[PDB]
Amino acid sequence: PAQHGATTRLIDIVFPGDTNHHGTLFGGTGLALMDRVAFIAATRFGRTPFVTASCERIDFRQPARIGHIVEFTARPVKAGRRSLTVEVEMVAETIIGRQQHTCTRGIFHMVAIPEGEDAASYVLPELLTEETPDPSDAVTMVEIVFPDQANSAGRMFGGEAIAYMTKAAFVAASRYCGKLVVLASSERIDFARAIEIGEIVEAQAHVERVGRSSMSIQTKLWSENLLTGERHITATGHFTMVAVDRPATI
Amino acid sequence: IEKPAQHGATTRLIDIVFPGDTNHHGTLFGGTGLALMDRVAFIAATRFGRTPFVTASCERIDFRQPARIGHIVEFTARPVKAGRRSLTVEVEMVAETIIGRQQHTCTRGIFHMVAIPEGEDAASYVLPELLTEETPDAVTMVEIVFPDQANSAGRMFGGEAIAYMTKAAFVAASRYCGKLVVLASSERIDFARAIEIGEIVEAQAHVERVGRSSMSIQTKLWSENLLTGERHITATGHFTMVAVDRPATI
Amino acid sequence: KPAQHGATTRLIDIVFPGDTNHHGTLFGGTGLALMDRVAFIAATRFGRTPFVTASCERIDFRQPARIGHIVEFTARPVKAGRRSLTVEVEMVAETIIGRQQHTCTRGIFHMVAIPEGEDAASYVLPELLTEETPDAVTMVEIVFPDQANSAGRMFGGEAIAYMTKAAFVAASRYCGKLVVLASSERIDFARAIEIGEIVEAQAHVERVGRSSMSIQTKLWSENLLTGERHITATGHFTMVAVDRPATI
Ligand code: NA
Repeated sequence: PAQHGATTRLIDIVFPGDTNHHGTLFGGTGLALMDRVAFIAATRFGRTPFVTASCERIDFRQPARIGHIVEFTARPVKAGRRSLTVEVEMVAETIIGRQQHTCTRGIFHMVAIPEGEDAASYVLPELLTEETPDPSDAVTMVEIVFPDQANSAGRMFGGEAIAYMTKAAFVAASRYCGKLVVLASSERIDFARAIEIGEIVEAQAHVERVGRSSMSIQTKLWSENLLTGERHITATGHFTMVAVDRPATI
Repeated sequence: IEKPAQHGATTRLIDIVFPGDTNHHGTLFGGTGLALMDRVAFIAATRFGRTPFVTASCERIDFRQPARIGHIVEFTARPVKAGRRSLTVEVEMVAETIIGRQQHTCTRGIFHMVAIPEGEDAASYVLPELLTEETPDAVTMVEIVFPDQANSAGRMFGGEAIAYMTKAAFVAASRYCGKLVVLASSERIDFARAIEIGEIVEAQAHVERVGRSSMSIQTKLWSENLLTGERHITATGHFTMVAVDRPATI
Repeated sequence: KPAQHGATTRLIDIVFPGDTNHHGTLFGGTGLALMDRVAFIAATRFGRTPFVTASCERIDFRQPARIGHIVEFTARPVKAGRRSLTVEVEMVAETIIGRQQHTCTRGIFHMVAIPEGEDAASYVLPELLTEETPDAVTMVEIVFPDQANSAGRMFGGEAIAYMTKAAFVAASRYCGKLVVLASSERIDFARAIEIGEIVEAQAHVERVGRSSMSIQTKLWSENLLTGERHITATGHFTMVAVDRPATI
């Protein structure tokens, strides 16, 4: 059956004064991340392996050497038998002030390479229009599970799942206050199942309460099997974040 | 019939955050710091019960961010309680300044590992009994071998093993003089066996001799199979490190 | 096995101005690791078989000033037994601004072949012949697990990023200044690159504006054990010289 075009978001932080990350992210790494979220989008859509057949021309603007939360969004925009066109936007917002500094657009042509006994007959589903989704104040972000983050049993270290949750807590906090934030504490976190190597994590993070200088952020962590689509809630965490100038008023 | 009881050993994992590295600083005193706390817990657990472990849960943790200078950060883990399958591991994260060796932070975390045994005699697996260690009176760090450090034959690149020895050399030298140090030369290093992906490396580094500005450090590298416990000495190296302000009096 | 000429393999890494972590590791343990990695590549290309590092001769290091550097790691085989390969590695650091050579560390690596297969116990390394000295940047890197998907294929994004790195190297060497990416053209991929392979980038300056340069990059894959190469992609990147834009 036909499928609606979902938006997939992948978020990376460049900290103030990190010239290496800055220089690579507004550079080749920036490119790599655009392709990664393209890849994820495609795979979620067709539930089959994909490669990047081609990448359309891209214009880059380098912002000022400040710090940024950088969001990569992907949407499938056209779909053949095996060619998927994916549109990717790269938006950088200052950590301090939340000013949009870049807005690069790329177009990726993914191609499905199906495996299995019935692969001679794989097609992509009819693409239909993405529904305008009633906005959340909640950050929803994905990332792939990398071999370095997994043990030899193929399982993501929970510490590495925790760190992703914290990343999401940093994003939501910082977006809320318009300032740099720092982790002050994290509550008990229980894991319902272990996360596997062939999966994406999805973190959802939003501000629960606001003190004078701190917030409390809830994060929910899901895993999703790329090829099958199987999702499970994995963990819920609560982090306390403090706004900084030295602590500041939120 | 009955696994013999085991003394709770302390496992140490050490990471350097260099002066002015705002990205590492911001992640380490943050989510990455979490992830490392988990990793050293995971090693400790695995050494104890010689079986696969997962993280079932993580108790609340409080964090304090030190000044943006440079730090040697040590993550120690002890098992503190042991059921049939539950292992409680206590982790301490301590950051000392590279310049001056002043303790700036001291966060404690409690990790609840659970064994997931594999094999025919899986259903019958019990954890050993835990005795307390005897608190004893030269640096000793472990780290896991990551896929990115290994070739397609599953063997760690010797270069990567050398780097780890150098990291240990830096830790010892720097602790000794209380200043930042740099590598000046390394001596012939011969490798007795190749290190494999499912193993941890263990470095032991201490100061051999002290010049006016310089210092010699011997490092010994071991590998240890996480599940079996098989250890072998792998390499011995000698690095010269120089104290720096530009060269300084050690 | 017929005799083989000793090729030079080059691996390049950039340390940006002000990156004290990379600086502190690269002029240190990481530098070491890279010298070994390129040695390993050279060996594997020569003998087309698995290799380990049996030993590493003494190395002297000099720390340059905390500025930024393009760092080049070159490896040549220099002696070849039945199973022992001696590889010579040079680590040269040039300033990004000004292109001054600041370091020049030499290392000697003893690789040993560990052949696999049916006629394994009978494997000898092919004979070593000296290459003629050759008359544009070529660089190789291994494809790491983290750059590949669960099907064993390098992400095309990761391929692109390598090409961009090569573009940066060529541009920056050309103008003697720091450069930044301004745009990339359409890039088409001929085949997917696999985990057990190296990528090889060739990059050179095509045309020069006042502040811009356009760089062509060609990407190849090579199977380490078989030697099978294929052209993978060709890209065109525009780079801009910087002080804020500057005169090339
Ligand atoms: Na990695």
